[PDB]
Amino acid sequence: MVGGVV
Amino acid sequence: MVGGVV
Amino acid sequence: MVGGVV
Amino acid sequence: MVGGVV
Amino acid sequence: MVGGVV
Amino acid sequence: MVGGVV
Amino acid sequence: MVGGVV
Amino acid sequence: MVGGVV
Repeated sequence: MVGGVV
Repeated sequence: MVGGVV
Repeated sequence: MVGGVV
Repeated sequence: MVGGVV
Repeated sequence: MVGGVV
Repeated sequence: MVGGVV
Repeated sequence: MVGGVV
Repeated sequence: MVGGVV
């Protein structure tokens, strides 16, 4: 489970 | 960039 | 949002 | 197994 | 096993 | 926020 | 950059 | 379990 913002 | 993996 | 069940 | 991304 | 990211 | 149970 | 891993 | 902001 991975979530991100760049 | 926005993203998610379950 | 990211969610999971196993 | 149940999962989601929103 | 249950998990989340918000 | 990040949370999990195992 | 913002991110989380469960 | 890891969460961060840069």
